[PDB]
Amino acid sequence: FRECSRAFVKLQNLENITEDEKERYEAIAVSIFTKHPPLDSPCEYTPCVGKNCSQQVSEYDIHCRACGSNFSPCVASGRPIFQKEFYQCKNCRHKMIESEVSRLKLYNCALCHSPIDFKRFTESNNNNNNNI
Amino acid sequence: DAESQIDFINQTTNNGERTSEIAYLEALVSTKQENVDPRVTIKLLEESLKLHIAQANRLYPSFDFYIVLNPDFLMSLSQAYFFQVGMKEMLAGKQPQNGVASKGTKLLDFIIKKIPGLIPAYLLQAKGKMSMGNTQEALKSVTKVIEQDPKNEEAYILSAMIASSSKNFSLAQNQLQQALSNNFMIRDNPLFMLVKGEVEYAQGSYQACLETMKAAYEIPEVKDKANQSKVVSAMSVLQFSDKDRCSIFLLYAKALQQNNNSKEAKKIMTQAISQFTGTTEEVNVLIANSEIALQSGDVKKAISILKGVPQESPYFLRARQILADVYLDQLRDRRNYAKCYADLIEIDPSFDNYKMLGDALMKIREPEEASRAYEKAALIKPDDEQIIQLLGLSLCQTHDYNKALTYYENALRMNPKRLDLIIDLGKLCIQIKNFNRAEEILKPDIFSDEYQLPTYQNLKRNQEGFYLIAKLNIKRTPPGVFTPIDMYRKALKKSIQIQIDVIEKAKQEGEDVEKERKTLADMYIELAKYTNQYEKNEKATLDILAEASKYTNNQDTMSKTVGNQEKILEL
Ligand SMILES: [Zn+2]
Ligand SMILES: [Zn+2]
Repeated sequence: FRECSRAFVKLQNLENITEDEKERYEAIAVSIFTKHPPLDSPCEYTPCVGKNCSQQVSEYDIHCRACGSNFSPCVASGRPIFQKEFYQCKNCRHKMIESEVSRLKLYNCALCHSPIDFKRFTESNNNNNNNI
Repeated sequence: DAESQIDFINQTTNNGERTSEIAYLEALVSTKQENVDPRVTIKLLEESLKLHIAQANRLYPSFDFYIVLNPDFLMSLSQAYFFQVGMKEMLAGKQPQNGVASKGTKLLDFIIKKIPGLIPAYLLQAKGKMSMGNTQEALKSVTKVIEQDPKNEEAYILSAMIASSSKNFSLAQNQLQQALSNNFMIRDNPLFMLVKGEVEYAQGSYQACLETMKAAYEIPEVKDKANQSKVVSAMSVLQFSDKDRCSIFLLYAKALQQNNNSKEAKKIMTQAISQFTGTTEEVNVLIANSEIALQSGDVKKAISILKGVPQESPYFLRARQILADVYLDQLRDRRNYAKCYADLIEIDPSFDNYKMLGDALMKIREPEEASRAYEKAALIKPDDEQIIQLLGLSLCQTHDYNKALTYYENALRMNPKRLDLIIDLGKLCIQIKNFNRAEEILKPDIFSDEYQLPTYQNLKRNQEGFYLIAKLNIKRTPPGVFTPIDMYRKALKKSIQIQIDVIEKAKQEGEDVEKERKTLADMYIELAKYTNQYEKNEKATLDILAEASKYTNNQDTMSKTVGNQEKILEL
């Protein structure tokens, strides 16, 4: 409900809105947040990989506050890259997680649909990382 | 030397009578130093004026008493008063908080009342009136000057400034055309060409502005330093100072920038930076350097300049604000936008840093962090009722009604004499759909505060309380009832009567009210709809809608506001 509250506060006035639309918006907001108070759902605070700070960051969060190290997206499923296993093709260069591709059995890139074997891209990215 | 002689006189006159002229000399000396607080000059000028007026008032006004009154001396006093107001603060209509311009204008008013034939007094009066934002009174003073002296060039030029500041470019153009044919030598006067360039730039005539300011660049600017350090010349209300020269330089660079002459703008501006270094003009031209470097697409140098301002510079806050404004719009990221105020915090905490952090977070709509900053501020500042109301609003806007309600109840428990707190609690309680407690809180407090009637803001709070009471009354109406709730009607008439009273109160105070006029017209519309919904009293509804229509037909609401008349005519 923290993200819901932030989104609802954003939606109350974007640039312009009629009175009735805004009215039904706060009516919905009041109903939702008066039925029961906003409760933060617990999750796993995985260790951060962007920097050396020991302050763990929430799994959903990609902002990475006070560090400035934003995380690259995963086009396969949307999960932020929190592991060594990340590869990309030479058409869209988007970081792919091996586990997500294995689970989904994706023969092509999720964004640009590059029709070349993904295991060879994984090996090539491993070689490139070894070069770095 | 003058300061030393004044000190010698004061030491030798340890029991001598304090005179107006000694105080005026001390005020001028204090004006001429950079490190003296302006309040000292203000009190010296006030003492001199008080002594002079005390000398004059023992007496009846013949020739000897226009001698003793010395209208020239009072005019010089008014000029010394106006010297404390900067030309940019002068044009913007923002009076300084110390009110020196009002005092000077009042002195000029007394001079004019005693001597209505003093044209320079009228010129200075129009000047000060334009300083306090009274453009119409400045215009009427200029019209007096023109009718007294049709040849008065400075009158037409001043009419040009006032028309340009009021966005009446055609009238300013006519005044400038009159001034052109008035005299040919004042086409060498720096102030006149600065005016002409400013007006031409405001009208979009960039080529004419460029030519005028080139001719305004071959006059004595490089000689203006020695002229200002050694001012010996027949001067008047219009005095060419170093600030006007800096304005000429900056607007010349600006006009070069708009004409795609970036190299010449940059060279002129590099000249300007090294020409005003040492006074406040150095940081001013540094800010201009950030601005025009931004306009040239070179954002890195501008950011470095705005960041290189140290923490001991009074313009550090303004530099950070302008750095953040250009960072959120051009780069389009809220992260460093909030960071540009966060850093202002951790660099050095103060009694207001958390406040504008909360203001920035409201502007970006991040209620939780702003609430945290505001509670830190409330920890820093003991009572600070403004931080109390800001915390209340933030906790009401964070969609966590329980803690906001608890905070409101606590704050009422400590101090039950905060009307705004009661109104905010009522709004939150009607938001949470708790009508009984809301009305039980609204009715006693609203029915108890009828002792401070002459106050304007308290009347506004009473009107808001009555309006919220009426809203609560109309909210608790089950659908399908067609009975006229008379007590809501009585509250509504009370609310509109108080609104009329407070609109008049805004009138004698010279404050914009058209927002109050339009909200009262809206409330008339709501009352007409309410009285139409239940009883078909067509005559009363028509009369009320007619008075609402004629009531919203004041000032310039013809073209600006159109929805109000649209709903009126729909009804
Ligand atoms: Zn991190
Ligand atoms: Zn791809």
